[PDB]
Amino acid sequence: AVPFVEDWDLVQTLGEGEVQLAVNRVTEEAVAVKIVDMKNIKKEICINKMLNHENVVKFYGHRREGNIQYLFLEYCSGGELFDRIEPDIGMPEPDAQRFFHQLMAGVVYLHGIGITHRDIKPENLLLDERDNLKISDFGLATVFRYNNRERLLNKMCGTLPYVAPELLKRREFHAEPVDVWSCGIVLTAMLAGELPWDQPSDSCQEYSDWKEKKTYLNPWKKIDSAPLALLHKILVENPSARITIPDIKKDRWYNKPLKKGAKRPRVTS
Ligand SMILES: NCCCc1cc2c(-c3cccc(O)c3)c[nH]c(=O)c2c2cc(-c3cn[nH]c3)ccc12
Repeated sequence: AVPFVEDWDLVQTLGEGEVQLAVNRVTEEAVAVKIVDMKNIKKEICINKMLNHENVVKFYGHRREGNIQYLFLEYCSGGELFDRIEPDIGMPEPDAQRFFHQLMAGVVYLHGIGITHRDIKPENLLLDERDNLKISDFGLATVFRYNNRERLLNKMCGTLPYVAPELLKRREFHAEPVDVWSCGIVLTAMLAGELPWDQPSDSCQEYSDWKEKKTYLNPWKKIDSAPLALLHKILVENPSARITIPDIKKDRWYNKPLKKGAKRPRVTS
């Protein structure tokens, strides 16, 4: 129709190791472009095409163009949740709770369509212009439920400080409790500004201390009673005993009023 509308200028590197910010030549609309020097990606695309939720990074499409693939996704101008966490401090409890509510909404959605993310951590949780959290990076994601039949997972996948202990100790495991566990580690990080262990193994002193309930120690001592009681229910070694999302939604801290709305209208007299 209108000429030039399909043209995008790549104006800035968002992340690399690449993701570029693309701006439409005509409309100035912004999108994030992931550029892969194809020489998993097909899985990330196939999974993204299935996704449509306010707390999940929107997928717009892809272009093959030889061997270099282009993935067009929602631009999230607030950046990574990771950058909102102050080292050794965390963030205000009300903000952590709101981000945690949004994270649970995104995860409930994914699990509802039979998808597990498998790599939930603050680097993969993006923020839009209004600080709305959006789960990103579906490169390690997989279908754990198909035709109403659950498939148990067995592949080692994720990021050590965030992985559930059963992934290190058992040959097979249910997908859902693994994502619940990593959300508990993200919550800990938001409230203490530190990760509690390098990995959840008995050989790891910090992990043993947690299982012994030594909450007078570091990251736990910085966390208030209410959210700490929720963490005691999420970071449970046995995944069959671990709290499920429907029960997280019933938790006292989860439902505690703490945070005011965005705030915008203000004039007196
Ligand atoms: N783990 C983060 C990696 C880097 C990364 C990926 C993405 C993807 C995106 C695109 C394709 C695949 C994918 O996994 C994520 C989609 N949308 C983004 O906005 C975005 C992004 C935005 C910022 C930023 C810094 N200031 N303001 C925004 C920084 C790093 C980013």
